Amino acid sequence: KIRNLPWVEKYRPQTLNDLISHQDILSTIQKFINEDRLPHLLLYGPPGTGKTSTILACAKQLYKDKEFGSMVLELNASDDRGIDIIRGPILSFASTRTIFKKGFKLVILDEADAMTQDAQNALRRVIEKFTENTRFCLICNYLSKIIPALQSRCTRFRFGPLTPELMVPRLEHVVEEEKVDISEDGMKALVTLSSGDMRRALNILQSTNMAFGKVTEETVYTCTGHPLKSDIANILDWMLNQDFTTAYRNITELKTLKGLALHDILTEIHLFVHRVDFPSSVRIHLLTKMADIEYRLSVGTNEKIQLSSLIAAFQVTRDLIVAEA
Amino acid sequence: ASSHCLWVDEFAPRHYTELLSDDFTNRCLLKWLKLWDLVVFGHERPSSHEQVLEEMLEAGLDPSQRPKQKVALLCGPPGLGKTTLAHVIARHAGYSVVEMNASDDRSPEVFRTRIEAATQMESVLGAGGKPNCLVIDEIDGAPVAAINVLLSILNRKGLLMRPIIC
Amino acid sequence: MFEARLVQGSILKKVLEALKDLINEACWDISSSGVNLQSMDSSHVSLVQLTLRSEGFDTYRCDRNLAMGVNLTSMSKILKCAGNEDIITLRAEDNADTLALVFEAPNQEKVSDYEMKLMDLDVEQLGIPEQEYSCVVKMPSGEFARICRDLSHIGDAVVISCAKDGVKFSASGELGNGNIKLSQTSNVDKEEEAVTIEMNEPVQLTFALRYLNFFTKATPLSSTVTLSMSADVPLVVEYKIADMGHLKYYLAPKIEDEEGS
Amino acid sequence: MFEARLVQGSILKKVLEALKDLINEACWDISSSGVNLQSMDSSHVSLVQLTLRSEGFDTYRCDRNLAMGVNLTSMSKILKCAGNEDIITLRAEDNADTLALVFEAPNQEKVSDYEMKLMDLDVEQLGIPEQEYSCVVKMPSGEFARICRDLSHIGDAVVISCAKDGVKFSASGELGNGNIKLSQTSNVDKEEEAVTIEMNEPVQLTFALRYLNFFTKATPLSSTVTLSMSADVPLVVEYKIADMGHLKYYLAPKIEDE
Amino acid sequence: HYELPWVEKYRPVKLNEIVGNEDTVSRLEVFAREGNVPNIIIAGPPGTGKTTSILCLARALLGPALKDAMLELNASNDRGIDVVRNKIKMFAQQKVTLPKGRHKIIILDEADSMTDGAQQALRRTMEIYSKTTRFALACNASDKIIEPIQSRCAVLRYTKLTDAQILTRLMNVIEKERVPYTDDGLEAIIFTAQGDMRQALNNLQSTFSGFGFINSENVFKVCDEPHPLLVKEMIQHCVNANIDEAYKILAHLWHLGYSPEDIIGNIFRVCKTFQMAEYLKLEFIKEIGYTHMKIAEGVNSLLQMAGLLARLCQKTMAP
DNA sequence: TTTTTTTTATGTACTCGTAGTGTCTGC
DNA sequence: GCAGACACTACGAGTACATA
Ligand SMILES: Nc1ncnc2c1ncn2[C@@H]1O[C@H](COP(=O)(O)OP(=O)(O)OP(O)(O)=S)[C@@H](O)[C@H]1O
Ligand SMILES: Nc1ncnc2c1ncn2[C@@H]1O[C@H](COP(=O)(O)OP(=O)(O)OP(O)(O)=S)[C@@H](O)[C@H]1O
Ligand SMILES: Nc1ncnc2c1ncn2[C@@H]1O[C@H](COP(=O)(O)OP(=O)(O)OP(O)(O)=S)[C@@H](O)[C@H]1O
Ligand SMILES: [Mg+2]
Ligand SMILES: [Mg+2]
Ligand SMILES: [Mg+2]
Repeated sequence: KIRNLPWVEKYRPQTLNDLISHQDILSTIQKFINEDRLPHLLLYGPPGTGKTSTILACAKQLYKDKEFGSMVLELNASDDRGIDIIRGPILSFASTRTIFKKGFKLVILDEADAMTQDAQNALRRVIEKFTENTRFCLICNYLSKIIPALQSRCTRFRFGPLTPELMVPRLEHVVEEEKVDISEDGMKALVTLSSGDMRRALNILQSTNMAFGKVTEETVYTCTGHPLKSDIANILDWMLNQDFTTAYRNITELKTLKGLALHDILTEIHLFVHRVDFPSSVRIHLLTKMADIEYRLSVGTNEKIQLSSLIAAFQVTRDLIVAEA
Repeated sequence: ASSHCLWVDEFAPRHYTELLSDDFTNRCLLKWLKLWDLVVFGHERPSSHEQVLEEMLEAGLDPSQRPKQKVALLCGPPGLGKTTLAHVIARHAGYSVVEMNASDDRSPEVFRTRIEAATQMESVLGAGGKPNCLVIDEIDGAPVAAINVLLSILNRKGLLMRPIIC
Repeated sequence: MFEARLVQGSILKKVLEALKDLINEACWDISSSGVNLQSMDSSHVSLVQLTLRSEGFDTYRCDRNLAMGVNLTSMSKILKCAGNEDIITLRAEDNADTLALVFEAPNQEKVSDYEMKLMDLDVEQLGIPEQEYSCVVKMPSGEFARICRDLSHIGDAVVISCAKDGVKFSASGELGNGNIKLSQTSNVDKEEEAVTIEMNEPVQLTFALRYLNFFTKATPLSSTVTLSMSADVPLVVEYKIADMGHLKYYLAPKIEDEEGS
Repeated sequence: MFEARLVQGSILKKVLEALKDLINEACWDISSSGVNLQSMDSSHVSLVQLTLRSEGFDTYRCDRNLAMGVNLTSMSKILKCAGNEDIITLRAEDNADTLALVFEAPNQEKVSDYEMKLMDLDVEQLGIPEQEYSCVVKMPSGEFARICRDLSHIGDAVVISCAKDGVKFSASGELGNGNIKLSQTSNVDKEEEAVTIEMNEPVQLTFALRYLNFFTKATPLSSTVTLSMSADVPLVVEYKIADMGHLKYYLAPKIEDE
Repeated sequence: HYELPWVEKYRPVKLNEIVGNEDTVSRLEVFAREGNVPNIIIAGPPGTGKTTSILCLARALLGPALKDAMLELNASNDRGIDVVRNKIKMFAQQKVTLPKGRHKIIILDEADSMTDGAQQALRRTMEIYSKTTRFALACNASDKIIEPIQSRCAVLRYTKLTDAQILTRLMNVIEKERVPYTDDGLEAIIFTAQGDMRQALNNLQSTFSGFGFINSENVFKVCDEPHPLLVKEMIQHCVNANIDEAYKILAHLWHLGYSPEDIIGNIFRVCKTFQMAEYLKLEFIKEIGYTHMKIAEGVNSLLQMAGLLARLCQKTMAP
């Protein structure tokens, strides 16, 4: 039936075959499940890569719908997970048998980096003592906020960023299941602006399809507000080729015409600053100045002065690069 | 029972002559405990930082026949023999050691009902029973209200008749 | 349109005070047969199956079947200010969120209408096996509550055994062990105080005391409780209300590992 | 093998409630003559000497002499669930670490078997307290409990003075002064209320109220109590039970006299 | 029945099967054979075998009396101030009939989680009842255990397991499990373990379940190379003011999905123990802290980490 | 050879004191 | 049948720390 859902939740990989990228990790987890050798897992990686979807597909594969509420204990950062919960419901769930059917139980701890260190220290002997009865899956974005004692007990899988070559067919499946007219440059802009994230590629696809009705390069870069590659090349050419006043006028006209933001301009100019074969003394100064300009934009600071400083960081090094020869 | 006990408990000092502390501290604690013989045992005869202790050992008594410092405080780094010196000096001067350490409840009501029991009563063995020397181990872990209870029972003018070692 | 009518308010107060520290949220399944509630606890160890009959209410009408999930702290605060001898009306519309509790003051003069907002949890149905048990014991509820309270002072996990002789409770704790065994207490003037054994095969299972003590809070609901045990199916505590329905408590055994030696 | 079947659990309940907040452990000494318990406080303030002879039980089996050092709270937790009029089987082995109590307390054929883990204590020895008391009086237990509660209402310590006329109790406080005068009350029908005086050389001492209340909490244990006090010898209360044995409480006086 | 993972299935039950720290393990074997063991606190890195050594020593000392002469407490238990007074002290006062040279053992696993008040209350009940009971504590951070408790026990310290010590136990597990392997695969497992036997067994079981053979690429398709092994190289490049190679390593760590907090934590961890000038090390640490304040306040991009690397390279050329 | 005191803004955890309150005893 | 006493858990309050 038709449902009113966001496309990041309407199109969720309910099975392990619907995830795209981490084929070796998913093959190893599938062979863990099929041989009943599932250990305590530690899924870590950047957001939007499919860790919660992986553990929910594994839990739906392991357990039927008539027994899913008694075998799976799913706790996350929206739940209270203090040390009284580790000593309370989690220990009682781990230390007791099942109700309906005999089997091993699963305690999913989503956002395990949000737990306090007291709870993580209390979890160690709960994990180690009841390995036969229950299994634990810790999922985090930052591995440093998990204590090394819990990192030793759980085998860790790095759910790295999704490569855009493998991100395309899932987006094509979502497009063909939603009747969306998309061009090749629209798909390329989607997998460029996503940057290893399938949430942001679905959100941007749904937002562009609602705003314009078609998904092309211009529509995606207009709905997102991101500058194009040609605009960044023009900004760099103006900052390296002419004086302060003409470059300031041209960049100000380009920003007023297309409604660009200085954060995305700074990000793309930072990406361009390493491809350009600059001297090493020039690159250090440019990176320090651009990091300072990016830091100044985090508060109530006028963006026009920061645009002038972004021009100034290159107008300083123009004559240095030229006289270097 | 050589294989039954630890080597610290096997080689623990049982007399004054086999202690390993500073001899000045041993003599000062022994003289401070022997200053209570006029009010505890009822006998006139028993048988820098050093200068203040020597002055306080010879400073005289209050008209209530007691030393002017009714509490001895023993401080130092761990692993020296402070508890050993307190127990050896208490058993050497004819006292019976009453121990009150950090494994007790240390609430002010329990602290009061233990100090008042150890210090304000005589012996249940009648004549010839040893007096009670209250040794309070780990007093720095006690709460401030327990210290206020100890100071209130030290400054009751309910007069304190027994020595207290902290 | 759902409209039930409790003739007295005491039984609903006892039910919602029995489940207050145990059940996270109440799922009233409404049909023409009666009111059903199958809900697990917050630890996913216990299970509560309450079945209230349509003949026990004053008036009961139910056009279409409903499944009303509601919070329990709010309903506990509503039922705290309810009398024990007043008629309490539960109302619910077809496509609305307001579950209405209408009752009277303890002064019995003014009316009170307390609405509740229904929750939207999608809960998969838990399949009760309804199989035969290897041990069925009919015993008084007050003695069961007393023996659970007396074993709570000794330990935390209790080994309950049952055989042809009778039920037996053991608590191997820190002070020591406490082993209480009861049997054949039917030779009294009362009919509620009786121990009857029906089934054959002896079973020994270890359970938590906190959940047993939460289960014993339904003592005023039934004078006689039933204990069902087997080697695979969990512990069932059955309270049979007089003319309203019944209440089932399911508690899973704990994981006990023998010594390697 | 040690077995002792106490005929009624009421005396065990009243004893273990009397020395509940008094002594930190129970050191039962087991011989063929009976059960001995000689406990002393760590601050040497109060002493308990309980003797239960072998003729006072339903049965008594003892092969070897035993020392049962057991926790007081762990036994009070048991006999909060015991029966007032029921048989209590206290059993232990010769070389064991446990102590079992079997009873049918609710009179509903509910066989209760509570085991305790023994506590290993250092074996201090107190042989015999010397008994040469000049002032020996006899008093009912209920009146003594009531007058100890009456001084506990006002003061914090009792000045007890023996005399030929009677035992006089005094208490000082900010709210008021509590004072009674004991007279010869032998002209009554009850023989338990009669106060028999066998004193000489009168003595006035001071005692703590809390230990006196803990001693007088055993009023239903025996109908009549015996008080024995003298100079520089601690005060003795003595409850003589009907068939099982006797119980002696020793209290040291305070240093601050009067 | 369900098959346990190889961490829990191949836990050693005898003290001779424990590899690494041969002197301390040999003395524990002697103490388990004879008796009269002093109070013991074992500190070390995770996965070294401290809990295994404590449990094997307690089992070999007691035998059939393990269920009645041992009290095991963890961070999953309460062990507050009311448990040291009322449970540990009551177990130390408890009479248990044992042979000569054998004592009751109170195992306090993960003693860092205990509060300071509980450790203060533990002192006198450890010192008094030492004729009848003994204490066997295990910990990771030895500074959390206070000085009186460390004085009341023998403080054994475990070091990280060497590659040969991990390799011997892994070859025992391989010959028990019939795992086909190559030498570069076991070298990769030893490299990804980093002194942790738990991680070695977990990586070996993951590679054997996912691929069925142990070579280097089958290990690295599921396991990962350690972070500080490249962070040390990028810090060395920042010392020589080489911004291009440092940014190459930074971009390689960025494209692998590491958050800026983890990257700057590894950068601080390497710079804390790096071999360079002390004043330059302090300037590096101050610049890392200044960048980490911006990372924690909300701005955390590749430009900020590149600016941190540029500032570290500028600190070299500005004496 | 040398020692007092409350600010940082939440969130969690520990510890301790206090107050309704269900239940048991007694006349 | 009703006043007094007992322990019981829920709740209010004060304090510390949070890193490698
Ligand atoms: N590998 C993937 N295959 C298909 N859809 C994906 C994949 N990764 C992410 N998605 C989409 O993103 C949604 C949410 O992914 P999550 O499971 O939340 O990823 P995650 O990496 O666990 O996120 P964090 O780290 O918890 S914010 C899914 O329901 C899909 O719509
Ligand atoms: N002369 C001695 N020879 C051998 N062992 C000794 C000697 N004196 C003391 N000891 C032992 O060393 C320890 C002395 O510490 P204690 O006096 O018990 O406590 P402490 O010295 O106050 O240190 P802390 O602060 O309590 S840890 C005990 O284990 C004694 O048995
Ligand atoms: N030295 C070792 N020899 C053999 N196996 C070991 C060794 N160290 C660890 N293991 C294995 O790793 C498992 C975990 O060992 P533990 O003793 O629990 O680690 P740990 O030293 O306690 O570290 P932490 O601080 O508790 S996480 C054991 O069950 C063994 O399977
Ligand atoms: Mg997620
Ligand atoms: Mg000491
Ligand atoms: Mg461990």
